[PDB]
Amino acid sequence: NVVVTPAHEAVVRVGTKPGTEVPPVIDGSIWDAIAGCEAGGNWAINTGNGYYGGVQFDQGTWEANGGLRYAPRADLATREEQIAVAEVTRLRQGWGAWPVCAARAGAR
Repeated sequence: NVVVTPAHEAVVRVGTKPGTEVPPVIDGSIWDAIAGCEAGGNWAINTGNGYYGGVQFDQGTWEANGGLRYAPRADLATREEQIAVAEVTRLRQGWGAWPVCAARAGAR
C-alpha cells in the first residue's frame, strides 16, 4: 500500500509525575525566543484566546500533538513541555505556524 502510515502511536508511559523526564531540546532556544516574542516570554500567560502560555498556540493544536500529557494547557506545562508539543508541530511544518517570531528565534 502506497498509503503511508505515520506514528499515530503514543505510548510514553507516565506514571504519576507529569513530566517525569523530558529530554532537553536544543531548539528550545527558538521556542523560548518565540515565547519571548509572542507572549513576551510568559509561559503562564492565558490571554483567553484559546492559545496558551509560552509559544502561544491553541488548545486544539496543543491537544493534537498531545500536549495534554504534559499538561492539558500550555500555561500549566513549562518551557520544555511547550517545546515538546511544539516539537511535534514544528516537525511536520517547520516553523510555518510560527511567524516572524520564529524567524527572530532562528527558523530552520
